[PDB]
Parts: sequence; structure tokens; C-alpha cells
Amino acid sequence: CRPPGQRQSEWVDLWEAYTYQKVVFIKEAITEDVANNMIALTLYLDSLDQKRIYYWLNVPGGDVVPTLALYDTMQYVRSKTATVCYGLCLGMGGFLLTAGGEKGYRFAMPHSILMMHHPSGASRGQASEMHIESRELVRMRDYLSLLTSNATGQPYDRVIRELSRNKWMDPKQAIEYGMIDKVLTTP
Amino acid sequence: KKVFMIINSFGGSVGNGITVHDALQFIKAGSLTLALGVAASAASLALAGGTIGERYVTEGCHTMIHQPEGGLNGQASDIWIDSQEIMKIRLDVAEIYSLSTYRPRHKILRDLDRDFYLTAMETIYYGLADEIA
Amino acid sequence: SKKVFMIINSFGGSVGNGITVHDALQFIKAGSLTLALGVAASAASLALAGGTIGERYVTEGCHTMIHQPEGGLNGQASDIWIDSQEIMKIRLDVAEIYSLSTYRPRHKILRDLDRDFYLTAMETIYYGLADEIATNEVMHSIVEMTNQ
Amino acid sequence: PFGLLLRQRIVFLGGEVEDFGADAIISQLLLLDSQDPTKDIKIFINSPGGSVTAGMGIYDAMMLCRADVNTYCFGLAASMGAFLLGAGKRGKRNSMPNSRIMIHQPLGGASGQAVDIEIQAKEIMYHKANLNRIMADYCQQPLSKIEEDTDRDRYMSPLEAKEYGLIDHIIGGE
Amino acid sequence: PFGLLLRQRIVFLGGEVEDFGADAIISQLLLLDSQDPTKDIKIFINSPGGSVTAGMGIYDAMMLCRADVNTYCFGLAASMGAFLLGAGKRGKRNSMPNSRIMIHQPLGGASGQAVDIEIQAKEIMYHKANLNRIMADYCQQPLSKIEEDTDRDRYMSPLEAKEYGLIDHIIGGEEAVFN
Amino acid sequence: YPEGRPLFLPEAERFGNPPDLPSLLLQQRVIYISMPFLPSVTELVVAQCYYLDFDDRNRQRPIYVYLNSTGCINDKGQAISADNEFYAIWAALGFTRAPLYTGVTWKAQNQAAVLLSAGQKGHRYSFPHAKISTAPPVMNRVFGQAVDAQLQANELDYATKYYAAILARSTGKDLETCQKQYLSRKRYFSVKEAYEEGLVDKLVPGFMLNRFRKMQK
Amino acid sequence: PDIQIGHGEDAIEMDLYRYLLSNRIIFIGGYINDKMATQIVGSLMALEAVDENEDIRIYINSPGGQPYSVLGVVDAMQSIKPDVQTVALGACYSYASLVVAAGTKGKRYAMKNTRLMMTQPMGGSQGDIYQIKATVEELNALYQIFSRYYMKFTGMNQDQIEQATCRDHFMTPEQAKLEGLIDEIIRGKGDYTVPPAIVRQFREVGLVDDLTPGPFLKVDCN
Amino acid sequence: DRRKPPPPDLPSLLFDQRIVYLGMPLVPAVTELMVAELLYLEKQGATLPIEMLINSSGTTRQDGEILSFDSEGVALTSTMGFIKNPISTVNMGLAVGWSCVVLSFGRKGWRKSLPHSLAMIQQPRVPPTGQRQAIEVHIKWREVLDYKRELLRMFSLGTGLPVDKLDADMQRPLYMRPQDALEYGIIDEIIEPNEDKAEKAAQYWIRSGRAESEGRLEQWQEYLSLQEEYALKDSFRKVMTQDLRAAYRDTSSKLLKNSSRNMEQVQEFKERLPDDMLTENDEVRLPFSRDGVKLAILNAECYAERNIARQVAANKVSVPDKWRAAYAARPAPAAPAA
Amino acid sequence: PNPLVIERFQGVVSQLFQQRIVRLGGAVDDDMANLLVAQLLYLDSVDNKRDITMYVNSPGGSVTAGMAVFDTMRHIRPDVSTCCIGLAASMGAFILASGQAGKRYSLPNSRIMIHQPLGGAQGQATDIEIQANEILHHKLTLNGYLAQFTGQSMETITKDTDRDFFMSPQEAIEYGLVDAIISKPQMLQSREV
Amino acid sequence: VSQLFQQRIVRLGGAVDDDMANLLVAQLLYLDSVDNKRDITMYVNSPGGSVTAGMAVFDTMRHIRPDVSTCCIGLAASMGAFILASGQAGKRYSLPNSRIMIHQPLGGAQGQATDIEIQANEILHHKLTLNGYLAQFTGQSMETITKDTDRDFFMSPQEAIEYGLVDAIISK
Repeated sequence: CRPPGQRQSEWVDLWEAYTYQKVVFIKEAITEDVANNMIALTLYLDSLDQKRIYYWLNVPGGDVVPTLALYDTMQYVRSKTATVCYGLCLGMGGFLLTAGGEKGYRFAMPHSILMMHHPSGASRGQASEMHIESRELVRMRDYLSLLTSNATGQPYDRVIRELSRNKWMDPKQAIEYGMIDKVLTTP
Repeated sequence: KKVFMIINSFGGSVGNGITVHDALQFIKAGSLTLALGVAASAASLALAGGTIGERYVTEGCHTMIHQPEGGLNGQASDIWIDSQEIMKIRLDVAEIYSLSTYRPRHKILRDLDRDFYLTAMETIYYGLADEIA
Repeated sequence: SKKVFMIINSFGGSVGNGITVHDALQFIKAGSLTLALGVAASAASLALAGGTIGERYVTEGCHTMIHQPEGGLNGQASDIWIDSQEIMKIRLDVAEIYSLSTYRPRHKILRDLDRDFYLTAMETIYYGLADEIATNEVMHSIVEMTNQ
Repeated sequence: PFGLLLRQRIVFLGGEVEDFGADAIISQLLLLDSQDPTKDIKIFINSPGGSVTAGMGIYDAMMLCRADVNTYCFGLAASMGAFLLGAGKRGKRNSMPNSRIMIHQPLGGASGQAVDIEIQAKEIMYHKANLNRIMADYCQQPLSKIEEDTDRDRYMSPLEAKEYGLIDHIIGGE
Repeated sequence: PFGLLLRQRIVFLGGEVEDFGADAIISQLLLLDSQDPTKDIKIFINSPGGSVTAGMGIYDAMMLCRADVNTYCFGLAASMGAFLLGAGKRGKRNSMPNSRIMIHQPLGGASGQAVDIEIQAKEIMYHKANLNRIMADYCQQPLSKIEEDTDRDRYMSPLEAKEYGLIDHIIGGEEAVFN
Repeated sequence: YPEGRPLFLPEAERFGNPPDLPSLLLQQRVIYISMPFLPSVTELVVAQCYYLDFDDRNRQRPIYVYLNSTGCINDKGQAISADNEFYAIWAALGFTRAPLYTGVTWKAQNQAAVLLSAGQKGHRYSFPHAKISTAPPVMNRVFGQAVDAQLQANELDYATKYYAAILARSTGKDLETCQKQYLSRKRYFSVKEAYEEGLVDKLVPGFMLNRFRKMQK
Repeated sequence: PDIQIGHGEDAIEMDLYRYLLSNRIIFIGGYINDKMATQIVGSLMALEAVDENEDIRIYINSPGGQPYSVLGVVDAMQSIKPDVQTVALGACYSYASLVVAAGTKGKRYAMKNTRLMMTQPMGGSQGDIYQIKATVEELNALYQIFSRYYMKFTGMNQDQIEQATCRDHFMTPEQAKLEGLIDEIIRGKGDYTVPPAIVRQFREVGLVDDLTPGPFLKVDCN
Repeated sequence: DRRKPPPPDLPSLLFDQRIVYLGMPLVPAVTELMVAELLYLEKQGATLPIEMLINSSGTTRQDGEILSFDSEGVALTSTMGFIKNPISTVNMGLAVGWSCVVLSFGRKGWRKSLPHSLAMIQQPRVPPTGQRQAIEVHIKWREVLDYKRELLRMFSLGTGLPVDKLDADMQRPLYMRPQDALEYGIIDEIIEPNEDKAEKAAQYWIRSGRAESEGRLEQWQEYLSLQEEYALKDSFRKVMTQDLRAAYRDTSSKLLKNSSRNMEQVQEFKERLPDDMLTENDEVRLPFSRDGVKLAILNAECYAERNIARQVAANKVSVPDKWRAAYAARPAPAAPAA
Repeated sequence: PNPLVIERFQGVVSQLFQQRIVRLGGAVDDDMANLLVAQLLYLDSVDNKRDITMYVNSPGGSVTAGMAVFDTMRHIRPDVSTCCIGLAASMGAFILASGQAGKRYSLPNSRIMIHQPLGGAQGQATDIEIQANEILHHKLTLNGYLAQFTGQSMETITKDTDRDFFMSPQEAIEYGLVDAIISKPQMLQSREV
Repeated sequence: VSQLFQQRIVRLGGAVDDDMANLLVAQLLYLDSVDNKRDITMYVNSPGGSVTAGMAVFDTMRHIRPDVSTCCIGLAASMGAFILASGQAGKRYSLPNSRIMIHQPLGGAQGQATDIEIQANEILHHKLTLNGYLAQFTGQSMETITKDTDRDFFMSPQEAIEYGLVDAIISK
């Protein structure tokens, strides 16, 4: 998916060409690097003007802190946000799918595969260090569960019990569960 | 005006084949899909994703069809959950093949079981392709 | 520029590439002036002997080392045998090319490819792989040709 | 430890069947054949399997003996523990109640030119046919049924194995 | 078989000489001395070198022994085996007709702050002087010539060494000495 | 199609400054040799020489050759490349017309020291704490009979006599003398010792120390 | 699956190789490095100390050796009292090759299907010109020593050794017996099969042709 | 002419003249690039020709390290079948495996090669499976077999040779110089060097006086002398062999056997007379070597130093001290010792 | 492997050796061949008449070490009867072929593979010729010996061993590699029919 | 080692670690259990070691009943040198060609400002303790010994005789 596609007058790269139209393709699992690039892109796109930012996600997973940073940047910008799911949204990608446009602007392709699970993490040290890290990670689970529950409309206690293991969904299950809002078809 | 997809892919993850199949169906003007040499599973899905009536295979080309693969790791219940999704993937791939070949879905599931090879003419007859170059 | 100047300084390379460059240089209609700076190993010695005869220059401080093809090969006894016969045929190809470039008999060339063989400027010109010492005026004129 | 049990005519077929391991088991079997012709040899099996050539070598040393060769299962008997477990004297194949017996078509590989591939595939098809015949001979099942079951990794408990014919006794009964 | 030879007061020093190898040989020589004080020891040296520290340990052990300690080099004696071979009792050093004897300086290095670098240069220079001083005494050659020779990377036949003062006899009567 | 002629500084001052630094130095007729004499440096220097003697109108504008390389031998004294890379550079720098000024920034060692000496008399520069050193040529480990090692010894003796010839022409000494003093053992020169022996001639022009400037202020 | 030894099973049951060495048999396997040379010289001298007049038998199946270790071993072989009787097995590759020639003349043997080899001393030059001159002198001294030993044992001319050592020279027992490296070939129960090299030597003197190759291995495909 | 600028680099410069340069091991990137360029060159016109230069080592390094697969070549060759404008394929250097099929797959009569280029063909190999099951080994072999058959069919369309002959030849590496490739069917022409170049080279060697005196004549004389000497030595070896066979026939003319009657019996009714079969059962006749050449004069050589033998007669009873358990070996009328 | 497995196997190896049963297991490298030559020489010294039984179970091995074992088999006094169990492949198959004529056996379910030597030639063209002559000499010698053992012809053998040629012991008998199959009677299962 | 061990010979060879120190300590305690009077001799050849293991060996040497005579063979370097200097007075021997080195402790640290400062002042504690013990063993003052241990101090056996580390030489 490299070839620069022609723009208004010149040859510009495919992903830069997309962002010229506010479209932000996220295609890699969210590591520090991709998250920083997408946070920067979101901030600059909101800088140009305020129309709307569509995020097309193919995320197969990712790390928790960078994903929450990207979420907070999406919420901070003036322009609204819509998230479409081309391919699949797993874990923190399935959390980003519930990060933009609560009012009926989450779409998914018909065979997109959706998955949510409680955020992972790992850290060791002293005893007290493990206390501090464990308390922080429990705070993180609770925050992401509050966000998931207020995004989908499911009870907080239900979400806690559901996401402890992996949770997989077809787009029909995702509409019925409240994860997304519409499924893209030929139109 | 019609996406003309030349296919020559010895392999790939089946989920990516599904994703490319969905991307193909997304655009409304038809898609031509010409396979050269080989079209394995992730590309066999792409080949079956072209416009019925406009999917071509070459005399030398061979089509691979197989069930998805996966590695799992974790507790017993994690393994159970992950097995359930791989089964969902295999069922979806059988459904896509059924839509393109108009053949019993259970029969297509039986044929997916192990690695399945089709010559160009068997690709035509099965239904993944329509004509020979 | 009805001449193609080809400047040589390279410590080796597979001999098949030297054969390819030799054949190409002998195929094009336009002349060729091949200059050696410093060294010209196996493939570079083939490329140096490949230029137009009479315009194969070599500096005072250049060395030309020609060695027989060296190969490596694994497999069954028949595969070792067949690859062996091919490597001998390549050695004969290289000996014949040097024999025709330098006018020495193939048997004195083959005797010399028995072992790695270093030649100085006078030794290289005497032997026949190059034709003239490269003095400053030579590519004074070469640069002037590229400019005129 | 183990030697003390070998003094009681017991051979532990434990760990992956390998060239060295199978050579050791065969040597122990030949020696226990020479020492006394008519005393039972007991083979204890706890192994995830191994090479087909090693497994059939152990099977041959087992069949050559003039002594009844009891077999026992401790835990797992997979793909060559199971074949060699059923290859014990009929009526004298035992198993621990909670032990897993997997039936499995032979594993083989192939690398190199198309002729090397063809030769390796021909050898593996020979081994598959041979093993199917032997397993159907001592399980007293049709060859077709053995083909279907060995198609994929089939795990049985000693009850499923006993009705399917691999074992003859279950040491805890039920 | 080495047990019988150790009973016969024959000690083998073969292969690279190292710290632990030295400690073992030192102990064997001390045992042979404390058991029997009047019967000579024979040490066979086929060694491509060693550590200066371990080599000087073995040399001290050899010079302590009341029982005259002969040496018999076979094959190689390279820059530290050669010194020990030259440290046998005068008149009782032997070599094979075609052994190769090398005399040469040690290597070294240092790193970090060049204080330790100057200290290592001083220690390598000490090793040079120490070895050369005793080499000059037993070779019976001027210390200047020994200092110059211990610089030059070179093997010598036992005939050249026997002339040079290192060894004293060649086992073979110089009938198989080949150049 | 049309023959695109590279236009040079007298007429290219109207096209602006070059984009990056190496293009700047090439335009200033400075050939900065900052990296050991690898085949890459040889290729690049040969091309720079070919471009510089290509269309100079007067070709008297000198070519500057600043050195920060240990030549064809690695830092730990074992050859990293061969002596033929030096010959190719040296030969190339000779097929030009302009006087060849050379300078040392920090290190000119083992081949770059010879190439340093090989500049114009009166125009070899160094930084006042440059370290210069001359060592015998070194081959890399190859395997064979006594004949192969003898062939390598012959090649290395050609290289040694070559360097001794250049150093004799530069330092103005007896040829075998220059072989004995420089190439016989790895010897170090400060800037003053190197100037004493003809290795260098001057500091870089305009070099004025900081407290010296202060006390002239 | 490293190795598994018998014992011989006397009242002691010691290692098999200790038993064979006690019965005066020395095995040489693998490269004759310094440890192997030390072990062989120690074995030779222990066997000498036990009995200085009875034959020692040495079996040589080794792919080479360090040249100095081989020279030490050959010096020890020539400097001991008993008859040393060397049987070559498997391979003896050039430095080990001298070890086969160094048995008591009349008692050097090779098994019917061994592969002897003769090569110039291979070493390797690196570094300054004086290190390379040192390597040249080392390899010339080794060439002289091994050439002189081959002359001493086989009686060949230094010219003949020059041709027989200019390149890796693989020999059967038959070339070795013609040249003088070995004295008798240990055959089977009447095995006289002619190896391919000897068949080629037949073809070079006109004894057999392409039409009438005789009952010898077909070397028409070379 | 200003409107189209000069091409930025060399691949654009060549491809601008419809020269598809295949010079890399046939990896998926190379195959994709080749397909894109061939489709684009058909797009610009399907009557203009395409000059494809092939200096490539197929789908695997010459070392034998598999690097793509047997289907990248199928893609490239089926592509060349798909494009309909004429393709002239010139072999440069190396054309191995699939890169040989591509060389033989151009327009017939237009496939060429440089005078020293080498075209090798062998059988595909696959990377190690990694201990799969039995059915997966069978299925992998069926995959490899189908792709080998594809290679054979395309190589049969190229050369002209049956599938079975090509399969037999492929089992081992088959190396072909342009004379051999031209014989076999791979190529049609060989690109001879320029004639004016070669003529000028010969004239320069003559006129300059370098070919005569630089040491050339002494060693060309040495070469011819060595050739003549070795030819004569081989003739002497042949003479030795023929005299050995003549001695065998001299000592075999003393025979009494009925097995010749059996050899008469076994042969057909037509060959009741000696009537050979125009095959490698070919009896070369030495005895009719009455050359009688009075021109080939013996040189001034002295064989009169050979001794005078005892002049033994074979008509004795004395026998060599041997062992034979047969007692049918009766003494012959001419050999009472038999 | 586990040290206790090694110690148990060395004990049973000593017992078998007591019973005059040497064994060739695993790839026949130089170390195994030196060991097996030593064992054969010892067994010759102990008794010059009784048979030696040589257990072949090998996947391959070096040509040179295999020929060391083979010459020692054909030189010693006692007849070395080679018996194959499991897999005699590519040099244990040659060793099995070379057992005393009429005394080479194989259990029914074994595999015999005979092929030509592998190897490698490296270096300049002349070194590759020398090394190709070494490999071709080994191939010709082994094929000549297989022709001698099996009663076949040199050309049939050379055609059969071009690639890997796996054989059951029945096919081996019918070929000439093995002379008998070792097996005890089973109970012939009566079928209802 | 056993062949030496029955001769009441304890080998401190090679750079010390905790495993080597455990072996030395076990040997010394067993040998004190065997015979509390008849002497132990101990060959020193070591380029250094961890300070704690050397301290363990030094204390085990001190409080057992037999005198642990220390004979230096080859080399003794800054931690084996301290051990050599700690043999029973009058019974610290050297070989005539051995060398003796003294130099400061070594070791790394990682962690917060607090933790690595704690590692710093434990290294200061090691330095103080070693200097005090060396002052006890040689007779020179804290200042000369601290200057000596400050920088790599290579010494000859004779100098060590008049500098107090050794008691005699075995030229005997």
C-alpha cells in the first residue's frame, strides 16, 4: 500500500493524501511510536480547522498508556471524531473503536472482528513497588471500564465481569452490545 | 474504472484475506481479479472476491484453500475462548467460499480441513475463478 | 563520445560477472578505453582485458592479479561431480579469453591460473593484459574528450 | 532407582522416543530376553512419542521376545507410546485410570529437490499404511476406522481406549 | 600410563601452560622432591607458550628441587616452554632431533585510565628484563645478545639451540636433525 | 536529450549555495577524507577528482585534501583495507592539474601520513595537536603454502618501496633512509617532530589561540 | 549419544582402551594436537618402561595433526627401543600420514580401504612484512623437515616428493605400497579389488581401453 | 524536446526504450516489478517489441539457498504468455532455472545470448517442512509435483522437447553454453562480437609488432611441440592397446569349443550369417590394419638395443604353477599344455 | 541425554559385549568407529572362532569411519554377523551388507537405505577437482562393494543408489543386502469368512 | 586437589568468588576438625576477588586453631595479597619470582540516590577495614598503606619482605 496517489496537482503519499482529507488510518498495534504519530496528527488536524476526523482502524492490539493518551487527545480536540473499523479492532483497538463519536458514528466493515479485554501490564521490584504498580493498574482497569461502560451503555459491573477474559464480537453482536452503531455496506 | 487486481501470493494470514475481500466488495464498480502462478488462502479469498463474471486464472496458476491457523497460550479458559474464535474465523471463511462457489457450505468446510490444491480448471469448476487467460 | 571510458579498481567479484562485462565490452560498437587504478583482480582483470586493444591503460602503481575460478558446492557425489566439471569449463573459458586478449597460448595461461598471480605495470603490459602506462596526459585527454 | 526395577524385568519407556533412547530400550529388551526366556517383561510407557523408525525398532524388539511383554501406561502415551502400548501381549496391556492415550498418524518431513520430496513422501506413506495395519490388527478394528481416528490427534481415556481396543485392563477398574 | 611415568620420576608439561596447569606441575615436583632427594626428575616440554606468571611459578618449583631436574623438549617449545627447557640442570637438557625452539617476548595490554596503562607497560618491561637475565646466565651468552634475540620472532632447530647454549644434548645423535 | 554540462563556480555563483555540506566542500575544491581508505572512499574521491579536473578553466585553484583517517590499517594495528585503495586515491589525485594541498585535522596515520607528506612543498597543514604516525604496511590473514606467503611478502615489499619512494620525494631524504626511519617500525610524530622531518610544513593558515588573542587584545 | 564402552570383564573390569593400551596398542584418532601428542608419547614411554623389547602396535585413524605435535610423535617413535608397528585405518590425512610411514620398516600396514594423503605444510601469513617473512621461514622449515622425513622413510627423491606433495595427494594403500609409505596391505579373506585410481593407471599404459576395459570399475564417465 | 526531460537515472533510461532488464534472483518484488513493466509496455503498444535482458539466477541462489518459490517464475512466464507483442529475450551471464524458461519463452527466433553466457536448468527444491504429519507431507509433495510439472510444460513450450526427456535431463544440474543452448532449443542465435572491433584488434596485434616479439613466438612453439608430443604419446598408448588385443587373439586362436555353435543358435534366423545391427554392438576391426603407408617414415631412432629373447615355443607341456578344479580343460592339438 | 539413561545403557552395553554383541548406533563418526574397531580387536583376541554379532542401527555416518569398521570386520578372524534393527541407513546399510555372507539378518519392520556419499567441494577449481575425485572414488568403491555383496551388477547398483532407496527387509532379501528375516511365529487369526 | 588436601594444603587459586570462598572455608573447617595443632599451609595465586569472600576466608583463617601459613606462588593481587599478608606471623612465604599487588576495592552499584550512596559508603567501609588490617599486618601506618592501596602498587617479594607482607622467601 505504498504508491503515492495524485492530489490536487502533484503526487503525494497515500496516507498523507488521506490525512489531507481529515482521514486518519491507524493500521499498527498502538506502541509508543504509532501513538505519538497519531496524537501529533490529531493535534495538527484539529489545528488546520474543525470539521471532523474519521479514524479507520485495523488495530490488532496495543499498549495501554499510549492508547489512553491517544484517546485523551481525541477528546481534547475541538473537532468531532468518528471511528470506522476496516479489518479488525482488538483490545485497545476495540477500546479506540469506543473512543470517537458516541452519537452513532462508530462503523465497522461486515466481517470486522471486535475484541475487548481488560488492559494488561507487568512490573516487579520491591514489595512496596509492586503495591504502587498494582494499585495504578487497578486504577487503569477501572478507568478503561468506566469509559467502556459509558461508551456502550452496558452496566459498569457487567463490563467488569465480561472483560476479565477476552471478549470477541461479530458486527451484529457489536451493534446488539452497543460497541458500534452502524455496519458499512455497499452504499 | 474497475479495480484490476493481479494476484500472486503463496500465502498469508486468512484474516487478511477476509479484510481484502471486504475492501474489494466495498467499492461499487466491479473488480476484475487475475491470478498468476499461485493464489493461496489469503489471496484465494481475494480472487473469490472479484466480480462474478470477471475473475480470471491462468493455465499455470494453482489455488490453495485451507482453514486458518493459530497459536494460543494461557489458562484453560483462555484456550477455550481462543479456540471458539478460530472456529468463528473458519466458519466465516467457509461462508465466503459458499457465496462465491454456490456449493454446500458443509462440503466447503470438509474441503477446507486440510490443505487443498486446485488446478486452473478445478479453480474454474469450484467457482473461485470464472475464465482462463 | 564515441568511446566508453571504463575505470577499473576492484579487488574481485565472481568471474561470471567479469565474463559478462568482457562480452558486453566486446559487443558494443563503440570503442573502449579501460584504465586500471591500483588493482584489477579476477573479474576486473577480465574487464581490463576487455577494452579496445591498444587502449587498455594501467598506471605505474597498478597490480593485476588473475586467478582461476573458485567455487563452493555441496550435495551428493553426482552433484559434486557435475559442478566440478562446470567449474573446470569456466576455468577453460577464462583461460581462452586471456589467451585471445593477450595472444599467449592457453597452456601458459592455464599454467598461471594454477595459483594466484600478481603482475606489476611492466609485467602486466609485457604479459598483454594492458597496453600502455597511464601518464597524466592520457586522461588529461580523456577528460577533455568527455568535455569536447 | 531404575536399575533396581530392571532387576525385576521392567523397562521404562519414558520421555520422547529418540534414537539414543530407543537404542537403550532395545538393548535392555535383548538383554532381558537373553537372561531368561520365560519370565514376563514389563514396559512402562510415559512418552509423548518419537521417531517412527525408533518406534518400530522398539516394536520389533518387543515382538521378537519369547517372553510375554506386558505394557503399562503412566500419564501420557502419545503417537508412539500408544502404538507400543497396544503392541504388548494381548490381554496384558494395562493402563492407569487417569492416563491419556493419543492416537496419531506418523510425523515425517521433507526437504531438498523434488525427488528427495517424492522419496520422503513415499516412505512416510509406507509407514502410515504399515502402522495402520498393525494397529488395526491388535485393536481388532477395520483399517478404515483406524484411518479415520488417526487422521487427527485423538485423545482417549483408558475407558475409550479399552473399548477401542488399545488396552485390555484398567488398573483401578472403574 | 602417566601414573607409571610419574613413578619413574617423569613429569609431562604438554600443551598450553596456564595458572592451574602450573599449580598441578609445581605440586608434582614438590612431591617427587619430598619423596626422593637423590634421584633426578625428567620434565618433558611440548608447549606453545603460557602465562609469564604461571611459567615463573613452574620455574621457581624447578629451581627449588634438590634432585637435578632434566628437561626433554619434543615438538614445540614456544617462548615459555623454551625458557623452562633452558632452566633444566646444565648438561642435562635434551631435545628431539627435530623439535622447534622459540624464544620470544610476551604480549599484553591495558585499558581505561592510562595510570594502569603505564603500570602494565612497567610490568611487561619487568617480565622482559627478568626472563632475559636468567636466559643470559644459562645460555652463557652476553645479555645484550639475549635481549636482541628474545625480540626476534623465529624458530630454531635443536642444532642451532645447542650452539646457542639453550639445550645441551640432542636425542638422536644429530643423525635425524633436519633443517 | 541535450548534453547537460555541469557549470562551475565562476558562472555558478548565480545559482546559489549548494544544499548540504559535502556539496559545499566539493564546490570549495576541498576533498575532506574523514573516513579510512575503504573502497567507498576511493570511489568517492576518484569521482570528486574526475569532477574537479573536468571543467576548471584555469585548474590552478589548488585542491585541498584534509585527512582524519588512519589510512588502510585499523585502530588496533591490523589492516582494515589494502594498499591498492591508497594507490587508486593517490593516482587519481595525480591525474588532476591543480596543486594538491594537504592538511591533517586530528589523525593522519599509516597511509594518510604518506598522503599528507605528498602535498605541495610549503603547503602541508596540520592542527597543532594532530598526531601523525608511520607504520609498515600490513596484509590481512590468508591461508596457503609457503608460496602464497612468499607472494604476499613480495607484494608487501612493493608497497613498502612505494611508500618509501613517496616519502623520499616529500621529506627529501635517501630512499633507504626513509624506509628505515618511517616504515620500519610504527613511529609517532607530534606536529613539531613531523615538521622537523618534513612530514608537515605549516599549521593551518590563521590559526590563533584564544588566550593569545586575549593578550593581543 | 556420546559413546558406550565394553569392559573386557576381567576381575577388575576396566575401560576397554585401558585394556588395549595394557596389551600394547595405542589408538590415534582425531587431530594430533598437543594433548594427543603428549598422550601418545606418554603411552609409548610407559609401554617402553614396562617392556623395552616387545612390539608396540599403533592404529592411526586421524584427519591430520598439528605439524609440531606430529614431529614430536614421530621423534618419540624413532627414539624408543621396541619395534613400533603402525596400522593405518580409515583416513590418515597428511600429518598423520608421516605417522604411518614412521613405523618400523617392514611393519607399516594399511587397511585395504584407507585413504592416505600427502600435502605441503599448510600454514598462513598475516600482518607486517616481518611476520610474513617469519611465516615463510616457518613453512619452509616445516616443508624441509617433512620432506626429509618422507625421503628417509620411503626413499623417494626430493623431486618425487615435490610432485607427490605439490597438491593434496590422496593415495590408496596400493600407491602407498608402490611409493614406500606402507609395507603390507591388510586385505580381507582374499579381497583384491582394484581401486579406481589403479584402473586409471591401467588405462594410462594401454592395458585396458574403452573397447576392452577389462573386469575393472567403469571410469569411462570421467 | 525540452518538454520530456532527460531520464532521471538508468532504469528509466533503459525502460524508456522497451528494455525490461531482469537481473536479480526472481524474488516477489522482482516478479511484481517485471509484471508491472510488461503490462505497461503492452499498454504503450501491443505491436512494438520488448527486449528482455536475463542475467538472473532463478528462484534460488547459485549456492542452493532457496529464496523465493516455484510460483514466482510461473507468474513471470504466464505474464510473458499474456502480453501479446513480440518479446526478444537476450541471455546475459546467467539464466538459471525459471530464468532459463523465461529465456526460452521469448519469441522464437528472437531468443539470443552472449557468446559466453551460461544457461543452467535443474529441478525445483523446497525449504524444509519442519516435521509435519503424513498427509501434509503427501500434500506438500503433490504441490511440489504440480509446480515441477508446470515448469516442465513451460520448458517444453520453450525448447520443443518432450516432457519426459526434459524431466530426465532436469534431475541433475544441466549446464549449457550458447552452443549447447542453441542445440537444445533454449536460444536461436548467439550475439557474435562486433566484426570491425575484432578485425581492428587483429590488425593492431600484427602491425604493432607485439604479437611477434614479446615472448610470444617461443611459447607458441612450446605449445605446438607439447601438443604434437602428447598426440604421439597417445598414439603409442593406442598401439600398446592394439598389440595387447592382438596378443589375446594370438593366444586365443588355440581353442576347441562348441559354444560358438550355441551363439549361432541363439541369434535370429536373418543373422544366421554374421550380420551386425547398426548399434553400439559395434565390432571395430584391428586386423585389417595393413596401412602400408610408405610416407610415414620412422624417425632416426635405435631399437636395436633390445635384447635377443630366448625365443620360447608355446608347443610345450609345461604349465604355470596354478590351480583349477576343471578337468574339461583338455590339452589342445596346438597347446599340449592347454 | 539424562546421565542415568547413559549409565543404564552403558551397563547393558557391557552385558551385551560380554555376550559377544557389539553395536553400531547413531551416526558413524570417527569416535564411534575407533571405539568399534577397538571392540572388534578385543573380541578377536578373546576368542578366534566364535561368531560376533554386530547390532546395526544407524541413520548414516562418515564414509571413512564406515570403511574403518568395514575393513576391521573383514580382517578379524571371527565371522561378524551383522543384524539390522530399526534403521540401517547409508553407512549402517553398507555395514549390514558387509556382514558374513549368509549371516546378515534384519527384523521384519526395519528399513534399509543405500545411497551415494554426500559431501562438499570447496576452493579453487583444482581443489574442487581433487575433492570431487575423492567423493567419486568413495562412491565407486562403495558401489563396487555393494555389487560384490548383493550379486547385482555395478550399473544396476549405481542406478538404484542415485537417490535415497528405502527398502523393507523383504525387498532387501530379494535384492541381496540381507540374507534372512528374524521373527517368531505368531497366531494366525481365524477369520469368519 | 585431594592429593594436595591430605597434605594440609589449601589452594587459594584464581580470582576469588563466593563459591571458591565456600570451598576454602569448608576445607579449612574440616582441616581444623581433623587436627587443631599441626599446621596448615596454603598456596596463594589469585588476581583478586570479591571483598566479602576474601573477608570470609580471612576470618575463617583467623579464628581456626592451626596456623594458616600462606605461601605465594606466582601472583597475589590486592585481595589474594591481603589474604597472603594475613598468614600467621613468621609464616608468610613467597616464591622468589612471584609478584605482589595491592590496590583499592572495586564494584558497581545501581538504584536511587540513597541506595547507591549506601553502596558508596559500604565501599568506604571496606576500604577502611582493609587499611586497618593491613596496618596491623605490615607495621606501616595508615597513611603509607592508604597511599599504597590508592594506586596500583606492584611489588617484588624482597620489597614485600621489608614492607612487611611476607616473612621470608623459599630459595631454600
